[PDB]
Amino acid sequence: LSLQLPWVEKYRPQVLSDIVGNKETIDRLQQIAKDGNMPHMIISGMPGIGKTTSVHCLAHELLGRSYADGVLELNASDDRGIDVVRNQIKHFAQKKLHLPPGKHKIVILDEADSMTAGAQQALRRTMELYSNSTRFAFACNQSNKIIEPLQSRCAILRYSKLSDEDVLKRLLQIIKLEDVKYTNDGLEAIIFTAEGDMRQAINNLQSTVAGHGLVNADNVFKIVDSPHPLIVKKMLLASNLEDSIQILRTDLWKKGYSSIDIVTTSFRVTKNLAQVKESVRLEMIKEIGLTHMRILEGVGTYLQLASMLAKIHKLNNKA
Amino acid sequence: QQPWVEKYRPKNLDEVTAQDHAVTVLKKTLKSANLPHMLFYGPPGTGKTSTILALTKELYGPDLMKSRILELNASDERGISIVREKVKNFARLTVSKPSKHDLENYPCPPYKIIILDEADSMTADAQSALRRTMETYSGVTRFCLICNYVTRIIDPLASRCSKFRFKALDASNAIDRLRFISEQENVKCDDGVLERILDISAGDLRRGITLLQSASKGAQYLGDGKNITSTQVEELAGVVPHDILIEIVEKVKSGDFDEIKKYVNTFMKSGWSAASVVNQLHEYYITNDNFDTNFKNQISWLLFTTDSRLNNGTNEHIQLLNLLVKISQL
Amino acid sequence: GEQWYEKFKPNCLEQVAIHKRKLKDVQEALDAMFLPNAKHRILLLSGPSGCSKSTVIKELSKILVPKYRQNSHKVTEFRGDCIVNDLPQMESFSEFLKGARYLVMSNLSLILIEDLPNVFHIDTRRRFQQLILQWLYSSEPLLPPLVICITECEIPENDNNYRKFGIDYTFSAETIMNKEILMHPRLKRIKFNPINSTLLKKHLKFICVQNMKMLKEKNKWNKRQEVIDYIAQETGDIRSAITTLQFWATSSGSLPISTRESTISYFHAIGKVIHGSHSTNNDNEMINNLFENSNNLLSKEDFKLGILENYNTFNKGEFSISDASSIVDCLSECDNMNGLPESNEYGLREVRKTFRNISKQGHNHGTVYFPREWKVRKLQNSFKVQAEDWLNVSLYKYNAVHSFRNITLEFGYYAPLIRKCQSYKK
Amino acid sequence: SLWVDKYRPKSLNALSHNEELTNFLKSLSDQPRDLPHLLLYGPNGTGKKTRCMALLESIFGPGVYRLKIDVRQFVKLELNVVSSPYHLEITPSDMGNNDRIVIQELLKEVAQYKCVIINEANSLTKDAQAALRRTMEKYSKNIRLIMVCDSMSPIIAPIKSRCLLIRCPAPSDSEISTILSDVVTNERIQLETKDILKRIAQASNGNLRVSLLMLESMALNNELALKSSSPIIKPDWIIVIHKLTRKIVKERSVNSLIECRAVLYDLLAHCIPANIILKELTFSLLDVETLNTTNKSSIIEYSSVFDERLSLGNKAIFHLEGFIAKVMCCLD
Amino acid sequence: SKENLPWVEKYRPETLDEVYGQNEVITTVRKFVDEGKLPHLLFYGPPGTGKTSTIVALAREIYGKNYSNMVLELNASDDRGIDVVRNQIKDFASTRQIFSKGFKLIILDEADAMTNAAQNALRRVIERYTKNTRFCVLANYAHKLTPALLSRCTRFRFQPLPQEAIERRIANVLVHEKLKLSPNAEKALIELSNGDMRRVLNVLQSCKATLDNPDEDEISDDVIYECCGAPRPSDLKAVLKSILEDDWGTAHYTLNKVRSAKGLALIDLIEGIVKILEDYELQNEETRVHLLTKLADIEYSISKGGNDQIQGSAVIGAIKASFENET
Amino acid sequence: ILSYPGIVIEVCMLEKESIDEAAQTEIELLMET
DNA sequence: GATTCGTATC
DNA sequence: GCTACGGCTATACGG
DNA sequence: GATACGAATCTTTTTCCGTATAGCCGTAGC
Ligand SMILES: Nc1ncnc2c1ncn2[C@@H]1O[C@H](COP(=O)(O)OP(=O)(O)OP(O)(O)=S)[C@@H](O)[C@H]1O
Ligand SMILES: Nc1ncnc2c1ncn2[C@@H]1O[C@H](COP(=O)(O)OP(=O)(O)OP(O)(O)=S)[C@@H](O)[C@H]1O
Ligand SMILES: Nc1ncnc2c1ncn2[C@@H]1O[C@H](COP(=O)(O)OP(=O)(O)OP(O)(O)=S)[C@@H](O)[C@H]1O
Ligand SMILES: Nc1ncnc2c1ncn2[C@@H]1O[C@H](COP(=O)(O)OP(=O)(O)OP(O)(O)=S)[C@@H](O)[C@H]1O
Ligand SMILES: Nc1ncnc2c1ncn2[C@@H]1O[C@H](COP(=O)(O)OP(=O)(O)O)[C@@H](O)[C@H]1O
Ligand SMILES: [Mg+2]
Ligand SMILES: [Mg+2]
Ligand SMILES: [Mg+2]
Ligand SMILES: [Mg+2]
Repeated sequence: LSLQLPWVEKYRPQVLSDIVGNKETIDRLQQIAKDGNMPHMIISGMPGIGKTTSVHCLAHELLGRSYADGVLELNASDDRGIDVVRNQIKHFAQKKLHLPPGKHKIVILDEADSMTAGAQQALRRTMELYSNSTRFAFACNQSNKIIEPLQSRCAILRYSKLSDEDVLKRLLQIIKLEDVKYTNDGLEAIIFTAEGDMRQAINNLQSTVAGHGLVNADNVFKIVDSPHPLIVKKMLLASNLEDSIQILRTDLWKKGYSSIDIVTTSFRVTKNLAQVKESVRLEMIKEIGLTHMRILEGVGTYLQLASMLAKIHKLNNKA
Repeated sequence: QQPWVEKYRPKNLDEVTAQDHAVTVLKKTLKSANLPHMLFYGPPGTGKTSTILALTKELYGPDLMKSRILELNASDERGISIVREKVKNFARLTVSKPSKHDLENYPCPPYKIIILDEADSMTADAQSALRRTMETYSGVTRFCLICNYVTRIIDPLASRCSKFRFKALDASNAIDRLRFISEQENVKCDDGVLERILDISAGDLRRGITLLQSASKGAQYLGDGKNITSTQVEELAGVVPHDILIEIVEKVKSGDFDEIKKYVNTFMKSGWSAASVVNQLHEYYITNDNFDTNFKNQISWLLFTTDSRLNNGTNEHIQLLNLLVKISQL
Repeated sequence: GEQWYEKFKPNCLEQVAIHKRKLKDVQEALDAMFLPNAKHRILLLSGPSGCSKSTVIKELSKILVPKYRQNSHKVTEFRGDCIVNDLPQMESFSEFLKGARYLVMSNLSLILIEDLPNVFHIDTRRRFQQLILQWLYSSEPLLPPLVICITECEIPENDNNYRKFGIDYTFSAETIMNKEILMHPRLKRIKFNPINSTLLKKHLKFICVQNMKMLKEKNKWNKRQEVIDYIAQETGDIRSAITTLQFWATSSGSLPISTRESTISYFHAIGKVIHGSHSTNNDNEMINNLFENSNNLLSKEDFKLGILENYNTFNKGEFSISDASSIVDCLSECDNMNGLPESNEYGLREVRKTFRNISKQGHNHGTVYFPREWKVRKLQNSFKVQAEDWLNVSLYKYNAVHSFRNITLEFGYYAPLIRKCQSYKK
Repeated sequence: SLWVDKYRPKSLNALSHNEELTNFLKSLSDQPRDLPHLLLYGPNGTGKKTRCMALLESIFGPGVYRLKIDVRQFVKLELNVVSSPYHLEITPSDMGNNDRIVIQELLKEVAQYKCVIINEANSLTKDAQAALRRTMEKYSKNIRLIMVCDSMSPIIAPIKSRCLLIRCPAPSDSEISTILSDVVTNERIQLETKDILKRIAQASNGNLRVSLLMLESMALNNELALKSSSPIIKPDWIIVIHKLTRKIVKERSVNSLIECRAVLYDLLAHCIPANIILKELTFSLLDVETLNTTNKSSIIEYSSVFDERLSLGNKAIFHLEGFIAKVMCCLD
Repeated sequence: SKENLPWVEKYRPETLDEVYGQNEVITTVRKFVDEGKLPHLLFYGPPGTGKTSTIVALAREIYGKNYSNMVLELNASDDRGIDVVRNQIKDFASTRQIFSKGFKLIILDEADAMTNAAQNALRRVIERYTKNTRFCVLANYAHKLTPALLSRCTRFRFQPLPQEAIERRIANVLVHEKLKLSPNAEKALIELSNGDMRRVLNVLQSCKATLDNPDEDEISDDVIYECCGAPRPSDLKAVLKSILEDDWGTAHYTLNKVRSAKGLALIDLIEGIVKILEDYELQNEETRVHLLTKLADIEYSISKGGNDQIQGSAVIGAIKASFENET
Repeated sequence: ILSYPGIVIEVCMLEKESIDEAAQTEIELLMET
């Protein structure tokens, strides 16, 4: 008895105009739609920044009425092997579909980073023979997964993290189109917890409005939780050992985070850290590795994490 | 015939000694039918397999045992496929209908027991498939996981299964059982004997029974008819004699590297084990009141590190020489 | 109305973006392989992606095949997408090679194999290896020339359980062709290098001068030089460079210019870890980029062995012994972490930090080498065979068993000096 | 043919170098029925395998020293098997890591007081021992395993608990010299003095096998004769290790480290175990009189740390090179 | 036949009102289901927090009498590879409703132990069939999940059960079993469970078994400690005092007495000492580092086996050495 | 399905959700021929 | 990426 | 008697 | 004639057994 689409799906962009963030790339996509000479593209970026939606919108605005038989949206959910590339993709590309001037079929190979090597090798061959009628539109979170021979003939349009202003603009549009009572601090908290993920921000706003009504900082933070990569950074950069121990025991242990997650997030933060010496960074990485080994062997306990923090503080503050 | 360890294996739950808590829980749940999933753990040779076999034979009986009990151990394959197919299919199977004799002379609980002995050697990938398997098939099947290290058992499985710990069989726990075995086997021992046997076989009774059997066989072959002395079971086990230990200590006191190396070479020529000499050195150094607190702390840490290195499977000669040099330079 | 890598395609041999020496050696090899004598039967071209490894074969065949053909022009590229009805996919290449051998006189045509069959599958891979092996050892008096352009590329991370290795890491010729084919006297492996900046700039300028009206219309003809220089300096791929230039020219705005990122080679990565990168002076950024772009190369145990065998190249090996001790100690510590990514990060960060505090200007460096482990394992296998034979002959003569450890340590050495030294006397 | 095999004892009474151990073996053989699982631990060259053979002959009468060599196959792990009447040989050396499956199959085939001898049990991996800890306990009515190992340290606690610990001390100098005298009496070499036998014993470090082999080598070199100043024919790898020790204590540089690495690679190619290579390098370094006590203590500490690291590691070259670098830094 | 069940399986909540502790999650999902629309949920937290008893109760309350044909449950006990995800989940989430009852819930318990390829193939199934199918993800380890999968999944964190909820559940179990529990024994159960209902239920079942008369006898703290072989606070405090104050011989004697008279394991004593040492002054920062590092090393060594006497001596020496940085 | 009163085979099948709206429209258009 | 040799050209 | 079909089988692929 | 530039070189390589089924062969029957 629901019949109600999620806010993620409800206000999904259908035009290349309401897609917020990456102004230059969106303008380039608009120019492509205006002209029609779409080159092969490999969109890369973090999850939930409009990569798939941009491809679908440009396909809709290029094919237009011919969208029914002009686009072949393949995905990881569908079977993507050498056989499927050699038959279904080959027949779709080989199909002689009449199109408006300067229009080409768009094979939307979404989640192309999960495709098999042989499938990509067959994609090389099929793209070498069928690129005057079809233009593949890859969409992956990492361009390195697509083989370099494929990237040779495909233009690269890497997407960047959505800023706190474009996300705010789209969130305000959703609020106005939905008539939801908001608070400035609430929207700031939503943006903060989004971490540049527009879909996550939409989901958080929907959960907040559906569970608590008014969207303020208190109601947002009583359902959504502060990002743990930030508490991990706070505890790793703590000058005093007691402060880090408390930050761990109260915000990652009693909060309900596994030790292995705490170790992996610590390693990632140390990899992407700043204002720390290289020797200190490598010593912290070594300590995190020793702790990770201890966790994997089966000794996963708060004591091991406390020992890791003690070692890090010892190597930071010396003897 | 049979080894004394297998000859005196506890057949019923009333023969398992010093594991009072777990055995009394099993005996009380024998009357009822609410036995939960069990996670038996403890030191090696503490009576886990014997206890589970006794409970199995008491609950169902010899005829119903084959049809209502499945046993898997490290001797057989226990991978993810095995857990997914064999264990799941066995648990799904309806419990066999007991015969009239079985119902008359046995409790015949409506559940069945899957015994996964030596579960600490099972990979974490295969331990994740048991989680729901031991939960949805809970009213028709029971699970008994036996291991020596609980750390090798994943947290979900440890939470699902009841935590029964088997105590280490020291000289105040299995002494009654050892005396019973000696009396039944007609073994003559001096006063104080079987206590050194339990101490050397620390946290284990099978080693103690083996030592007792070997000492009895040696005494029988000698033909003197005299009682077994403590030094006999000490040498038979592999304990370094006290004179060799005190010579090692004296060489350590004289901090000459060459003399220590030569005497360590001679000791390794003698063929003794590094673990036994390290344990005896610990017993000598920690107990001796002449040493001060700082020296005792440092030597305790050094012995801990040496034992940790030895357990990894390293060369005994190098570790022993390094330990003795460290003790000398302390 | 089409991609600029087409249309503006090479029409003669001069337009081909290839170095003079590479062109001359390829032409010499082709001319030697078209003679009635068959000293070389196959030409194993190899190199990175888009390094003019395909556009030169057609141009050569334009002025070579017709000259030596009979009277009574192009290539015969193998199509890996043709699914024949009554033909298994493994048998597709078998039929291709068994029907391409009839092109000798009045039908001469070069056989080009660029799109290899699914060599990631073991069965068809070994079937292809056998098929090309039969080609080299064929008793056929006359066979047409054959070229296999194996485009080397770093195979990314995959969910395959084991499926051995080699082809799951790289798509090089050694991972497809076996050692027997590579060392065959009739195989000539002419490797290719990334296109130099000079030829890239020349061809980009040719493309720009062939279409300048839109360039000046979009106020880009005056900014053309910087774009060409950046494109030719960032990538060595001609097709990718042309695509990026087309994308920039057709665009109307301020979109930053981006191109495909090349994968760092094994020796290149070792040099970067040991010496550093001139582009980036930040060790953390360089290490993070190296791990993100190429993690399939830094995860193999060969790279740690590579560092162990090549860190003695800094200042020809005149660095302090303490630095070497620290490097080897940290390498052993990483080996003692059962391949965790943290160990892989630490074993390179420590080396780079150690080789940074001792970086001295005006110090010549030596050359590197692949780790000497394959030779050691082959020698160990030979010693295994020797010990097995000695223990076999030992048990057959007399009933005495000897452990392999003692054979390696005591028996192996004394066995000659005992048995053969008493053979002298007999 | 070989003198070690020529003068190998074939019975418990023929053994005349342990005495007390021989009496204990007689005590064990007095009641062959109740035979516990036996684990012999002692220095290499003691004669533990010969003692096992003699004990099996005592239990199973004559014909134990028979040699029924055959070839088996496991899944293609085609390990060779040395069969004998109530005696089977399993060597963990021929199957490293993958030993669990083959030992399981062999044990279950033998089960069908049959004795299976598994020498050098230290080479058994933690998985094969995990299978054996239950294989021995379960089928302890139709098979009795007897395992001989140099040191029972890498043996898991359950296996040592289920088995019986028997120590085999290395031969003493006087008795091994007596054995050498018996050898030279049976095959006359016309020794100038008996002191050369004592020096050979001192150069064997309690290894009777080494003493017999070097005695035969020296006799062959001196044309079936012996000399007071006859050279000691030590194994080649020991000489290489001594040369490496001299290089380490002489050239303290990075190029010298590369030369040491090349020497270590040659030693590894000679299929010499890495742990024993590290041990011999350490003990040869400690024998240098130039180095002081602090240097030797640092050497032994580094040796302990790096042998632990090698035990907990896959590639052996790293640990050996690290130990060499650490000792080289300590020297200067 | 429910009496012939373990207390961890016959006390499983059947309705959302019996899932204590996770009040915020229960209220939020109740608001979602009352307002019709239910977002794709993802339940995360420590084991035994009620991540399955909540989703099954929610499914029962949504699809009354239709929990069978509307809910598809897949766990780690069954294969969840590429083929399974691409066939079974797709067929279930691609078909129309049985009686137009709503959306088709898909419970994926223990989704952390899933291959990344399956986790990436599931994302498009989740997004392309969200109109008539809502996915629920149960996982104890968040690092095992693809970040995109986390992005397209509303995250609910099942924190460890608070003391009040466990006390209420213990009271319900006592009422249902006609049992008596001392308040000190209840607090010992709270500290032993450390946020886990199954541990409390198992310990209560073992205590009831351990009692000679499960009806007229009360479960005391001594029973709660004897049934699990856990160290009492008194012995832990005595061990800590002996190690911190008395000399090396008397401390070792006290440690041996404590670990022998009750059979207490050394790792349990180490954990107790660690807990008792957290709320300590320890002004010097080096004492904390020494304590944590040495105790972690000893715990790691114990996890691999060894000589218990040597490990206990190591514990004593480590604690003494760490507390020498105090003065 | 029907072939003692023979054998009766009673089967039931669910219908796919039919995501595409034009799919039904194009099927209807095709059925007009 | 570093070294050595090698043409080719302004 | 030959057919059209049920069962057998060699097998390219599967995971 | 000096110098930036570019090529060669610095490299090693291992498996699923089973199975639903398209074509073939024996055969129940009209
Ligand atoms: N720039 C944007 N403007 C408006 N909505 C956006 C934007 N980026 C993402 N969204 C929302 O995100 C949801 C789906 O975004 P997607 O494009 O599917 O995510 P994505 O960028 O493709 O990342 P992945 O790899 O597919 S998880 C929809 O609800 C969109 O409305
Ligand atoms: N509590 C006990 N009472 C009597 N005999 C015992 C007891 N515990 C162990 N034993 C003896 O130990 C032998 C069997 O012990 P097991 O239960 O097989 O060993 P364990 O407890 O499983 O430890 P393992 O084998 O390392 S898993 C028999 O000789 C028993 O008599
Ligand atoms: N001046 C040029 N030089 C080379 N290629 C050119 C040039 N102008 C256009 N091209 C095109 O760029 C492409 C380069 O082709 P090649 O590099 O020879 O093929 P390739 O090396 O096999 O690429 P891979 O390995 O399949 S990614 C072809 O499509 C050419 O038509
Ligand atoms: N809030 C609660 N109130 C009462 N009993 C609970 C509660 N949470 C869990 N339980 C009990 O604990 C048992 C196990 O909890 P489950 O929800 O089935 O598993 P889980 O909590 O999701 O932990 P994992 O991660 O699946 S091992 C249930 O069957 C209940 O008996
Ligand atoms: N009592 C003995 N008298 C003479 N030789 C002996 C005696 N014991 C052992 N040996 C010699 O030892 C050799 C075998 O040693 P081995 O069993 O390999 O030692 P280990 O078991 O330490 O490897 C035989 O060649 C034999 O000549
Ligand atoms: Mg998407
Ligand atoms: Mg057992
Ligand atoms: Mg090409
Ligand atoms: Mg659950």
